[PDB]
Amino acid sequence: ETPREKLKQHSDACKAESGVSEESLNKVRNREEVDDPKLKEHAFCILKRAGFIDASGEFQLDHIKTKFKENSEHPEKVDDLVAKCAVKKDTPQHSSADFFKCVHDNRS
Repeated sequence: ETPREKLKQHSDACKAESGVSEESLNKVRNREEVDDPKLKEHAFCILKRAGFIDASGEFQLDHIKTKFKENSEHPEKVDDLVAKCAVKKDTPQHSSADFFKCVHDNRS
């Protein structure tokens, strides 16, 4: 009668292709360079569940800005970072990674 992580939960099929296994994501912490597919792929799986972008490819900064605002201790650059980092690309899963990347290595 123990709750198994498998079966339930989401991203069940996101682990198939997006099998980054938190490998490439780790390298993101370091300001060097990263270009992994599973990274951008997996991220898109979270963007949808997060309630940011819709399955029909549609950015929603009105919700992103709010989320990035609360719990941050530095509300002021998010607004610009959102619109600036929310570059509408040819695909949603693409721009998705940009949202979970641009607002991290904003030093250089």
